[PDB]
Amino acid sequence: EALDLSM
Amino acid sequence: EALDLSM
Amino acid sequence: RPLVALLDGRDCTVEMPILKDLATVAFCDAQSTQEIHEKVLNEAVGAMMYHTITLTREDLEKFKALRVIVRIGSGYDNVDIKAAGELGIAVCNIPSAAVEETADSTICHILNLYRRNTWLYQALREGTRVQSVEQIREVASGAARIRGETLGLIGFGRTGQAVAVRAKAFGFSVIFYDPYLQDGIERSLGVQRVYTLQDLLYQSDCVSLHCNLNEHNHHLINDFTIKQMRQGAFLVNAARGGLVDEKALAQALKEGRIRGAALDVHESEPFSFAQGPLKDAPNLICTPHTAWYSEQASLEMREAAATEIRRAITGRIPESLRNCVNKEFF
Amino acid sequence: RPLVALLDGRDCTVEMPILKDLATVAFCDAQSTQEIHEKVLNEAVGAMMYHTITLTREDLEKFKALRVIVRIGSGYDNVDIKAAGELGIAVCNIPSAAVEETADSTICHILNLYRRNTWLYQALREGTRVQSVEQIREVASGAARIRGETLGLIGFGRTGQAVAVRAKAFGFSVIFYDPYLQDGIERSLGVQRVYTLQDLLYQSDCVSLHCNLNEHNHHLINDFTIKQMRQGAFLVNAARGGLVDEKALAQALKEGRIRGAALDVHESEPFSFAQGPLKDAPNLICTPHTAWYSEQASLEMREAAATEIRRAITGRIPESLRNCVNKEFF
Ligand SMILES: NC(=O)c1ccc[n+]([C@@H]2O[C@H](COP(=O)([O-])OP(=O)(O)OC[C@H]3O[C@@H](n4cnc5c(N)ncnc54)[C@H](O)[C@@H]3O)[C@@H](O)[C@H]2O)c1
Ligand SMILES: NC(=O)c1ccc[n+]([C@@H]2O[C@H](COP(=O)([O-])OP(=O)(O)OC[C@H]3O[C@@H](n4cnc5c(N)ncnc54)[C@H](O)[C@@H]3O)[C@@H](O)[C@H]2O)c1
Repeated sequence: EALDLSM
Repeated sequence: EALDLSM
Repeated sequence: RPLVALLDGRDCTVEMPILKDLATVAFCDAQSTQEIHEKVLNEAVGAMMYHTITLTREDLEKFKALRVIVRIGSGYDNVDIKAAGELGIAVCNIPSAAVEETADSTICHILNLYRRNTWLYQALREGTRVQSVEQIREVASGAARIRGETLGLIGFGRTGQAVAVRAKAFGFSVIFYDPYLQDGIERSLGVQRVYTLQDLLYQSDCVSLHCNLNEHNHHLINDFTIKQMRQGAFLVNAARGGLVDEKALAQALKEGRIRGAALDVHESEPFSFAQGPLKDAPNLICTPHTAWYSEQASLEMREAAATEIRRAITGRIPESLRNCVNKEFF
Repeated sequence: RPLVALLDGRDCTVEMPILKDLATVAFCDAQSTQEIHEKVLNEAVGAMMYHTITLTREDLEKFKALRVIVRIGSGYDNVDIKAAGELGIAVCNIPSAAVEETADSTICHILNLYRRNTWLYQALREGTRVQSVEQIREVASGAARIRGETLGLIGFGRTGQAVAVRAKAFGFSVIFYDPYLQDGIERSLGVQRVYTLQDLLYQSDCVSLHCNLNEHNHHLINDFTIKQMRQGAFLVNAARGGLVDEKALAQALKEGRIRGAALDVHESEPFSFAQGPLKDAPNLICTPHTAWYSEQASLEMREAAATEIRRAITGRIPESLRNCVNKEFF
């Protein structure tokens, strides 16, 4: 899994 | 027109 | 003026100018042979027909004056050409008016399978919203690279050769099976030849039908022979419905054994999505028997057919005929 | 480990194995630039992006640590590459992972226009019953012979050249306009070159777009230039939406000035049949920006992009980069 940096 | 010979 | 009848049609607007001065041109618009005016059975010396009716030996015995049948098209499986010959009736086709049309329509089917343009069109018409790249890959899931795939052609006559010429520049390896050809075409056109149906099906990523329907290839693609195709193969049929067993194909599509299929022809025409063996089959493109059709091709073949009637009426039968297909039985 | 961010995406499953050992890989799933985590703006040294967001000079000024942007794809009109250069940011693309995919998708659009396979599919899905030959010619009305038509290509780079190679075996005459090329490609590939847009449009039966969107070709096809196309021409656009004024095209389609159009790209994505300038336009095929897509091509480009980030992080910028497109401004 990648790092979730979403808004 | 062609001759109509249909049924 | 001898009567010439178009058996399964209405429109005679191309043929009449060519014939009016030699024949009475008439139409029967018959969808079966019981719908033929008995005037035609008694008097007609020439007949024109499409693919939408079939003439058996028993049907041919009913005609009293008929001397020539011209098929407006290339396929003549719908006429018992041996019966016709024995009965004194020459049968002719128009073999080459739509070779490029058919081959372009076929390459279009193959491209529709690999790139999914038709399904993607249908997706958009059903209101699918493809905003994001994850969404693009989702809706286009299955689309595949063509370079390096094997295209296997069953039948390597006019349409089959036209398809090969077009397929090479996409990076397909072309291979064909055609047990009636002599040695040599494969060397001329630089494609590979295999010598059994099984070898063709085993080696092919995409299989395309280009053979005439005959006494020996009914249900050529069937429950047994589909199992010999590669897992996830594509099937294309722009030849004849009777070559493919639709029950077997429905099953193969549903289990995912065949990845997708494109049919221009069907065992029972006209095709409907709402009836018959392929009723709920995934990954199916169908068109309603149009591979041959274009403005120019339809004009070319109707002139050619009318020309052929003109030769039979003014000439000798069958020496005057350009494309008689039953000389052996005549 | 320096942070590398995928700006307008979620999925990082191909890129992570290639990068995990050098970078923290992150995603923003942004649909606009205001949706970018301020951590990314502050810390990210590399960015990956698709075509679904645009970076202006003002957007680029917000990044404090960024050193490289890789476009996962060929077109980079969505980035101000001059601003980026002046700001110390290298920009790269993946120019050749989908050349054959795009060219096959394009040839598929063209064939869909001439042979009407998509519309005929849609006809059958709407319950049209095509029993008779009059009915076949009716539903397929418009399908046209390809041999002898002129295919005019605007842009003759990678995709344009791929299209030409494929189009010849159908019997198209290929002609191209590309004002940025040197003399010679036309002689190499044996096609004809014209030297103005007008000459191309006048001479073409089918026009296909294969140029990058740039400062000087916005609405290249517009109300004025469409009037210079042949009456009943076909238009294909698998390049960029901004090249075509959709208001002008809607009108041309409706009046029958353009016989049919196939768009993979649109001025505003995502495309819907229920909204925008082409709302009720006849003779329109659309696909949702998929010309590039196949299993293999998507894997090839995501590896290539991840590889490019790896070079920028371990190498020199921009000497280590394979496909930097802003060296002139860097
Ligand atoms: N869908 C359409 O609208 C459309 C249009 C044109 C032709 N067709 C059909 O396509 C068929 C082929 O047309 P063509 O002009 O190429 O005909 P053709 O006679 O030039 O080619 C047919 C070839 O099939 C080969 N063949 C016969 N039986 C075979 C078998 N069992 N296995 C493999 N090969 C076999 C023959 O040897 C011949 O080489 C026509 O008979 C017609 O039925 C369909
Ligand atoms: N629909 C899709 O999914 C898809 C996929 C791949 C590429 N594309 C688009 O296609 C465009 C072309 O891609 P390519 O790889 O062939 O790029 P390329 O740079 O190899 O070719 C572009 C060519 O267009 C020419 N050109 C530029 N401005 C022009 C103008 N005003 N008139 C005519 N020719 C002009 C350039 O000189 C160059 O030769 C890309 O920029 C991208 O936007 C779209």
